[PDB]
Amino acid sequence: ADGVGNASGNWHCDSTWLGDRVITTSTRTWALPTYNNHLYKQISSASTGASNDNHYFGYSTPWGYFDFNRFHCHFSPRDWQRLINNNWGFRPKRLNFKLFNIQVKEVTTNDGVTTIANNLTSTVQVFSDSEYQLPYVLGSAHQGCLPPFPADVFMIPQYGYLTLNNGSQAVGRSSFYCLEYFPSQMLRTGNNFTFSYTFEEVPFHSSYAHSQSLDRLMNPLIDQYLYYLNRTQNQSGSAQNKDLLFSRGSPAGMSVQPKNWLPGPCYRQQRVSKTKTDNNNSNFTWTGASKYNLNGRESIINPGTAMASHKDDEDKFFPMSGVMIFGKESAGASNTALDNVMITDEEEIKATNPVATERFGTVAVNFQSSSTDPATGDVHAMGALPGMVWQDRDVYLQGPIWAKIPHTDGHFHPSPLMGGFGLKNPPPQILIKNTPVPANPPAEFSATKFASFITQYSTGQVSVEIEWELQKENSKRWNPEVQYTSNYAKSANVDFTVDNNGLYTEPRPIGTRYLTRPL
Amino acid sequence: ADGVGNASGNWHCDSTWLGDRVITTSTRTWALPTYNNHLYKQISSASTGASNDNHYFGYSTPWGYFDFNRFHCHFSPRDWQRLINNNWGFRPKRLNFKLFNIQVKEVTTNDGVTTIANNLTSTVQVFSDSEYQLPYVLGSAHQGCLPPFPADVFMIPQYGYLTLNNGSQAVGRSSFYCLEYFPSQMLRTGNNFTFSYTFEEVPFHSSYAHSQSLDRLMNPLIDQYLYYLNRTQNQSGSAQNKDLLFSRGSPAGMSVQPKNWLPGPCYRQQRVSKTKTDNNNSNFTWTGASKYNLNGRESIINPGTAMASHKDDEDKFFPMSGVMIFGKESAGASNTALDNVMITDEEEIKATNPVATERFGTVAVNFQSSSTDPATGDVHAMGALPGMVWQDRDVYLQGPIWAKIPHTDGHFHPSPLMGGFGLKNPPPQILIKNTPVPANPPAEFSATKFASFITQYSTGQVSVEIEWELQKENSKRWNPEVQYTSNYAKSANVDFTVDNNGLYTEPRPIGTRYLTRPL
Amino acid sequence: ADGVGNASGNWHCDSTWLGDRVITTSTRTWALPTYNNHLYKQISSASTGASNDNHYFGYSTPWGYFDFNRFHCHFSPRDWQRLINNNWGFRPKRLNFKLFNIQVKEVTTNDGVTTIANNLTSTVQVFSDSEYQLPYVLGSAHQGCLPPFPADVFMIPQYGYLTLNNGSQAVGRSSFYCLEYFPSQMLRTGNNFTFSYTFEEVPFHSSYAHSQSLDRLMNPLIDQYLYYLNRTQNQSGSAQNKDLLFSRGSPAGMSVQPKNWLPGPCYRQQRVSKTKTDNNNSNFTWTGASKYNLNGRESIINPGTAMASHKDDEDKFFPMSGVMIFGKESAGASNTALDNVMITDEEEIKATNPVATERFGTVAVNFQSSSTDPATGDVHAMGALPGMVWQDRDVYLQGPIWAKIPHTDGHFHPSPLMGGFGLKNPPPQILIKNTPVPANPPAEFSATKFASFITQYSTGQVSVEIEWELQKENSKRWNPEVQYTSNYAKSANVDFTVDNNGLYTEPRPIGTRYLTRPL
Repeated sequence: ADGVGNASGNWHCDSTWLGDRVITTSTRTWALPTYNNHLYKQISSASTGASNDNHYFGYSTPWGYFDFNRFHCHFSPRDWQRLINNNWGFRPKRLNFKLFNIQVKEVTTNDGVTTIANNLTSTVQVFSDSEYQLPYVLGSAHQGCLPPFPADVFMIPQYGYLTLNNGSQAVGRSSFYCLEYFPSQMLRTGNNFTFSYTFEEVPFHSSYAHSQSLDRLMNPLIDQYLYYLNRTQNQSGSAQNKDLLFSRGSPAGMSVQPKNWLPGPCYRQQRVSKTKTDNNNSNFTWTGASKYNLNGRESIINPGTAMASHKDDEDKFFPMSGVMIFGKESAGASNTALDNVMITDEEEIKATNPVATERFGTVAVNFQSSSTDPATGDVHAMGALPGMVWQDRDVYLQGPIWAKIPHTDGHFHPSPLMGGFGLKNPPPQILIKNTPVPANPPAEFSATKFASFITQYSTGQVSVEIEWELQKENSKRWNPEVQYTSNYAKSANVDFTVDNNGLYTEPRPIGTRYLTRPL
Repeated sequence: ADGVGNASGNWHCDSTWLGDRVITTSTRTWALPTYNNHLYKQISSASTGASNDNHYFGYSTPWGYFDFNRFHCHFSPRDWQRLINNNWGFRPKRLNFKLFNIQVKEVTTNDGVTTIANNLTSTVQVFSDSEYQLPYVLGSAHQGCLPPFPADVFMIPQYGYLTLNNGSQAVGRSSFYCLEYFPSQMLRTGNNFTFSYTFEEVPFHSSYAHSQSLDRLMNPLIDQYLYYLNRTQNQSGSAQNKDLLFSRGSPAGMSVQPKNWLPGPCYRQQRVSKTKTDNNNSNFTWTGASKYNLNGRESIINPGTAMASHKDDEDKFFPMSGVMIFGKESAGASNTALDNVMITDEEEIKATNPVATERFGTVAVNFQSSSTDPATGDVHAMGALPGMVWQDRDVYLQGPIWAKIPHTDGHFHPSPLMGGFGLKNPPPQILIKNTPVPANPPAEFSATKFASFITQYSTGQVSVEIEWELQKENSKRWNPEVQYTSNYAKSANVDFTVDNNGLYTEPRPIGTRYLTRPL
Repeated sequence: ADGVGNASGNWHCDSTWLGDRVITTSTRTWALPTYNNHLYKQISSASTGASNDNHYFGYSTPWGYFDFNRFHCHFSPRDWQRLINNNWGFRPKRLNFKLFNIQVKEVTTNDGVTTIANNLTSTVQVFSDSEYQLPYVLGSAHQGCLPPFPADVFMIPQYGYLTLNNGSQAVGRSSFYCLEYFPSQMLRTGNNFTFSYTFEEVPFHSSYAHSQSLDRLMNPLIDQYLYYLNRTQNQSGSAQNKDLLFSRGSPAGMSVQPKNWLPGPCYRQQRVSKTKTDNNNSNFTWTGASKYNLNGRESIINPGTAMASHKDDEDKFFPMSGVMIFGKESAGASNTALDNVMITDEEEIKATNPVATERFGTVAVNFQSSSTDPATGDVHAMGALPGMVWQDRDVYLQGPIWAKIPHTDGHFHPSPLMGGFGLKNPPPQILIKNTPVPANPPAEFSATKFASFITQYSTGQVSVEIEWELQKENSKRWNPEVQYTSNYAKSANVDFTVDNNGLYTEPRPIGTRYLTRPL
């Protein structure tokens, strides 16, 4: 508790590298409006003309929420470079969150003159949902996270959620949540808020590419002792006669050579070229999409199973729904051109992972015999097989960090498909609201609910501190690695900087996979 | 004591279920106007054209008061479900009350421009009447309680009271009370108010229905050893001759079988159908009403004696003044249609209790003989008889909790007829007022009372914490119980939720009686 | 635990009088059949042609139960004489119950030859319902109690119960109980069963009559200082003129003399003569009955409110449903003659209690004036008034001892109307069943329930020990009391004895009220 004239916190944006730990700290200044005029609202797809696939039922809330779940909320571009060039992995360890220097301001409008003044006795309400009792809205990759650039002031997003829906209607099993029915701390201008959080144990994200591929793991100099069936008919000179001929795995035959392992799972997606003229002329984004069917309602699979974006020298192709796509600062919200988006490239994992736009392989579909020819078929979707190995999708400086693992009877490899760390108990949602301040009530009692309030909003600073654990690179590789680097040549701007108007931009996605490891 | 910039309390709305206890906590935000321009006023029915039955004399007060006496002030609908499905009873134990985050605001009007500003040095006055020295206005089911929905802001009702009246005049025995003549705490914006209260020992409210009825308590398989007079004339074949014939109680005769107990008291009320066309065409609500006569002044008995609302398969009928009726949010104040009200149904107690619209029974009114026929008459009102047992009226989620037992020489079963817990020493009245702030006085002294004040009002948060004791269900019943449930089918809205405009509604009354017990 | 050849208990029938305590002990030999072929059965009034007043729904059970609730189960006639001649009151204190010397016997029938043999390995199951979790069937005055005469062997009655019914159907709130879903002790022929019970604190039953009446409590020698209005018109000689004349209460005026107390409650019943020729010629037992209305279903009130059976020298009259009637051993079950029943006489309580067949009194029904004559009306049913005093119904040697007070929100004077001690926690029901013994199963498995059993039954001894507390007679009365006595004259039989065929009979009811007390 502080008075009116004492600051309740200090600005801390820093990055500290010690041993196998790096600690990031970021401070931003925020602004919180009143949402929904202090009301909870039933929201629905009703009377929107929505397709069956787009129906929803839910509620909008008066509350806002803090979202720091993206990597540029924490690492600067230089810091991200230090991470990805020097480290085979990393994971989050613990978390510290602070709200301070609260200012609540009332807004008065007379004629066209808006006047803003301090309201020193008003409060804001803050609580974290530590027991995960609310619908968890983080991890859907929503905008409204802390800005990448520390000098930018950001608006706090409005909290809302969805429940079970049949069309645009609800079901008796649908849940409604009042956030005023949790406890929350109330803060005047001298108060501050804090809590800490510990990440559970998670695997290090793999920041590296394999320097080998699954099918190349053999000694190139040595034969095997295993035999395979090489030929079902002998050549002779006269005519082809049925025969059974066997060869042992040799270096000339690496493709037919027996192996211990299989590539990872595959769900095939449509291939689309970054050159317009190569693609079919039609709108196939929905009709040609890889989709799943849930309760008679289709949803595009995206980004889907972790798969290589393209094979060698096909770099102009990308999976239609299968890659993370970031917008530039010049991108519009809908139907923006290719030059305004940044399409990530998952190419590093083609060592262990199927290419996203190709079949997993071929299977025998029949019994051959002297009468009937052997037939095969393509496998476009392949589930887990014993012996499969795969890499998870890479993360990105502007991509998400964690997702909440759904609470369910069963999981298979619960790594979030957009990338990052799947968490049973993720960092909790932090909810904030301006406390309603009634206007002058009438002189005689009325039992009707107050609709009349003093217009106000709030602003302050927020700090997030995350400790990260590093996995060091042990390699015996003789030759130099690939590194992320900035271009040394001259240019009009510097990457990851403001322009002459003050607009901070991010030139490109930066993944984590540069250093190499044997497979 | 806190400064201007420090919050004096935190938001707490919660429900905690531990063992046989549940603790409810609710926080609301309130607004307090100035009432009566800081004046006490004699109020009366004079010059209102009131009927003799409606005359009154009393006083209106500058003070407001807090009323939390309803069950939805405390239990959420889900919490109410947990209570009524799992428990045979419950009672209040202790109470905690807090006022905090006080803001006093002054209102200035120039032309049509209303300006609101903080007045940091103004106070509000608060006291609880712990010794019950004021007329106790709680327990009359007045509106102005804490809203059911925690996000709603409510206006504080004005305190007033009545005293003895002869017509519209007073009597020398009538009392006037100045509330400034109690001690009270004065609160600036940094101050807060609290007190705690302990409920006295009261019976658990019975939340259950009997799985037996009084007249069915016998073994259906076995005869009695008691005889009753079965016939006063023998059949023979020729003609009816006077005779005295006796039978012992058997299973075929359960209605004539001797018993130990009587149904509870009865005061009959007029039956009215929920279908208009069944009712008589006339306005009988006053002329056909069950009424009591007090000092030459009639008052409708309502809801009156606890009685079953209807008998089997008569559900369309209800006692005219004999049921609790709640309004929907669409109900007007006067002469609203049936679809805007919710009529409770007391049907569960027909096991031990007379039906409200029927006679208690029949009595012999004469001496029979060979000359004179035996005559009976109907008993429409029956007072307490030794051997009577009865159930009290049920409570409801939106109904009242307690009433103050009048302080009198005698009582009979002092359970409040609207339902809930009769208390000798109820939760005290909590009175609040904005302290008058004179405007600029004249430059020369005048002994005349100030009529000129700075217009202001106040707002803050209020917390109520009640600990409830639970009585667990011990049943050996084999088959499943009736439970309160929400409908599983789809619908446009969810019960007990806000709509798309933010309006919270309660779809229906919810009583407590679901689980069963043997009689 | 005993073997086959050792007795598990001894015969104890005794009565011990020590100080203010008397301890009764009674042993009987019992026989338990298999009921319902080991089945639970839904039972109903359906397809019985029952009147609406007689409908029921319930279950019959395979179990039997022990019922000792009658006074001759405990006191011999001589012991009952000692009690009622020497004591102003008495109440039960504690209880001891034992089952022992169990013999289970299997019955085999070939042709017309029934053969009975010991089955040494069969069991019986016994449990007491201590938590009152079953419908309590004791206290309905059912036959099947221990016989009055210790040498008589009695059959154990079948347990059954009723639940809520709408007509002959059930309601979702109706309860079904499986008695195999309680724990129970299993007893082979060497095992025995016991438990003890403590009565709660209850008032002494009043065994005495008042030697005064309420209206005679004054000093016959002395005037009062209170005045009453004696005459509203003066006599003069010429004509009757309006006047107000007042007299003070004197001994000549005992009827008009102010008093402190009122007689007890009254619910009037029809008067019927023990001489046929006096009664009306019609069957009025149902149509002229005092009845209560419960859930649209009529039940005769019987015996009803405790009231004097007749006034002075009207002994030939009795209340139609208002007295306890016992059958002689020669009585049939239905429509037996007056000479086969024994009608009790409640005459002793006419000191404080209204006569059952007469009005409670008269009330003013109007406002008199010079124009309109004063009018009165008869009060045939009167509930509790402040200042009423009354006596409870007397008990009888062959009448019931206790009843279970229904578990309800409210009671008024919860004394059982058939007489005896109302108990919140009565002596528990003791349930007994022969354990099913399958016959030879088929040689191939079937999942169908066994319908085929070895026919058997059981027999043993039961002991009940009750300690009674006595209230001694303190009287200063000079002259001899009325006493219960046997007739000294010669006769063909002795009262309360067996006849030459071995049949034990009880000549008459014996109440408790002989000694006197001032009022």
